[PDB]
Amino acid sequence: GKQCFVTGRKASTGNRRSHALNSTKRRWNANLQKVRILVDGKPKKVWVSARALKSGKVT
Amino acid sequence: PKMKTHRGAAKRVKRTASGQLKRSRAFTSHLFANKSTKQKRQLRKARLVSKSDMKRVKQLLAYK
Amino acid sequence: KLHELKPAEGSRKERNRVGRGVATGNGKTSGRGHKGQKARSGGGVRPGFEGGQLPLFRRLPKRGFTNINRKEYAIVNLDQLNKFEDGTEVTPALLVESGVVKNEKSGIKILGNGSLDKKLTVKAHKFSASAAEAIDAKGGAHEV
Amino acid sequence: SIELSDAVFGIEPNNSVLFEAINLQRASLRQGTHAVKNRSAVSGGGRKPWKQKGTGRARQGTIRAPQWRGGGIVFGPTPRSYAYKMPKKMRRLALRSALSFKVQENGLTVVDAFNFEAPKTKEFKNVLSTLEQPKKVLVVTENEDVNVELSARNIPGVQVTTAQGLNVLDITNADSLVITEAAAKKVEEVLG
RNA sequence: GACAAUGGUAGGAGAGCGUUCUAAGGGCGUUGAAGCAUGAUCGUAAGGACAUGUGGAGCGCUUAGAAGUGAGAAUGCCGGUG
RNA sequence: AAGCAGUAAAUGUGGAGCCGUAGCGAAAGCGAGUCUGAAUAGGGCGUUUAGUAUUUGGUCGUAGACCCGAAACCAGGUGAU
RNA sequence: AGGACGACAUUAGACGAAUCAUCUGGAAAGAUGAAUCAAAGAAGGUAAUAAUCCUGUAGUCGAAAAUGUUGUCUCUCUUGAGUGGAUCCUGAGUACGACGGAGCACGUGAAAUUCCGUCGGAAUCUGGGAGGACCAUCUCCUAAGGCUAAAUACUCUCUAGUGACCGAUAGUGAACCAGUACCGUGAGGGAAAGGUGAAAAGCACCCCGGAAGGGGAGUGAAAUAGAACCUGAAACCGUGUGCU
Repeated sequence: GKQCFVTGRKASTGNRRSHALNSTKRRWNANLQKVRILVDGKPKKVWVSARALKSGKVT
Repeated sequence: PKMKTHRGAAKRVKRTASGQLKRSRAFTSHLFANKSTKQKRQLRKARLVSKSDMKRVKQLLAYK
Repeated sequence: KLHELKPAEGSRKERNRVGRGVATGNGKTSGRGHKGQKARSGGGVRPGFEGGQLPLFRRLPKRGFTNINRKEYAIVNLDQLNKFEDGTEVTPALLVESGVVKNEKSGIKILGNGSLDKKLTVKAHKFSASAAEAIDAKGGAHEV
Repeated sequence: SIELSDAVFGIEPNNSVLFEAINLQRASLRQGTHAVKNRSAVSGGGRKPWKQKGTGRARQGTIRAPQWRGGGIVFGPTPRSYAYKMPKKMRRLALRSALSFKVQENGLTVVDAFNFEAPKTKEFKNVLSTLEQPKKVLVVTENEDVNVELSARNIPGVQVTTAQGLNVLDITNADSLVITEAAAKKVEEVLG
């Protein structure tokens, strides 16, 4: 699917429990954002997680 | 495989020298305003399991 | 002689074979009685609890704990000390090589059941208060 | 000449340990490689063939059931080991009982060093004839002797061994013992 | 040698017959093996022999060992035949 | 016991260990006595110490567990001639 | 990290000891006599049951060429420790915390150690972590970069060999020209079928019949051994008869 460009962040899978511990499978997505970052060859717009966008990037 | 012991029986008994088991007494948990002061004082002493239950539950304690 | 062999008398028996004839008395039903849950390939009930009324170790209360630093001692009564000649300062090394103690668990403890009747110099980890008197009333000392 | 010791050759034989030593050595030679297919392992099945009720035929579930011709052995063989063990003192006592039986039967016969410099079966056949031994013989020595086992290994009924390789079965199977004056003391020093 | 006892299901105890294979000993076989057919034989039972025909090459006995160990009935499976 | 050696032999070496020789008590811990309790005062369990390894037989537990048998339930595909 | 340097192993093979006569027999390996070999008495065949008839076994010998592994010689590579201490370096959105999960034998529990998604977010040798909440003193260690052989698991396959494993309803579903007749639109399911004789010597010829099939006569030790071929049983189907 999608995944963070700079780092490798990607959705994981786990359980979701009720108040009686009834388990049911669910996902945990990453906080991906469409950001136009500046690589040479061309400035391209890619997925980047908001965790990598803090403190250091080109935009 | 190795035979598995009963883990909830092993928390309620202990083996004497003859091989008899020393159990504890039921009816000593709560509601003490309803039991006599003599029937409360004699439920405080441990006793041995019977011949019949030893007939029944004695493989569950083959390692104890 | 390999053509003339006999087991010791009373050493071997015939196994019993059910399901083979009525003369045996185990041929039909194989000693399992008539229709029931105890007469089915598979089996009966779990041992002890049956699914019925409340089991015995679910009707009595639990008790006590287990001490993690429980120290157990290898016991040596006084009478086992008689296998040693007079003098012969006894230590946990000589006491294991001699052949009285096998597994020095947390040390050795000299207990006082029996008669000493010798003049030893026992060096152990702990003494009983009725073994020190015995080891010192026949003449002799004891270091811990 | 004669070389013996009453605590390895004067033992009253123990028949009850000798039987178990023989049966143990016999049970330990079995491979045990025998198997058979069951309902899980026979190809086919997985489909009820007659639809249960509504058909006059008996209700069935598989074409590989233990009753159908062609599939399903109920409790057949399976590859299992047969060897067992017994205490060391019982092993030693069994050997001592076998050797004492050879002595009491008047089987044992000590001789000086076997001297063969080149393998030859004529020589060994003649040596046995001179000593007038029975057809089944056990030639014992102190170590491996490469000219006493190369000879007397194509002869019928002659078995050659060493002092640290004595069985209870090979001794109880022979008729006579031809030991040397080294292997005699070697076995007396191992046992006894 | 005298006295008594001996019906039996479920099931509990004991002693045994027979089948295939293995070890060791001792045997039989083209002057005819096993199998298979008949017989008016023996044993308290399971079962064991012998004679004749056939057949056409293997097979018992003793003492121990190990089991895919003995079937009239499962609207049992397969084959044959009413 | 595993390991090592050796004919996948059967046979030596190996003693980490494991059961027993001492129990009692929730435990600290005392020791043929201990735990309770103010206290042997009495009572409970002991001092009953011959056990241990291998193995035939009976029974139980974990494995489908004496044999045959559902109405179904889940997963992956094959089907609109 | 690229190359050059003689011994072994695999892939065909060769040599390989020692027996003759009589009886029964269609046939000798069997029985009866004598005799030999053996580092070879494993096994299979041979007209029956062979250490000495054949193929073999114990032992020894062999390789143009391809491959594998291996020893030495080259071919490379390549300055190793001890002191001194001013000061500088020692893996950062990382460690860790809160919320939601998972994983640890350990079910959120007093839960340490370890991972994930979202937010917040350290120190720099007086540093940083662990010793089952947490704190102090002691002891052990130095995360947030990476590589690595042996002991270990399994067998489509090749080379030898073993079995108190089956012996054609058994053993592979398949000893047969089987995953095939077939059966289904399809995915897929699935059988049943062994044996003449030592050697085809597998019936020249005559007779009845259109042929099939016989009856002879020949082959054979045997033809109720004639290819619907070892043996040939029970149910079932007949023909004759002793008593009723």
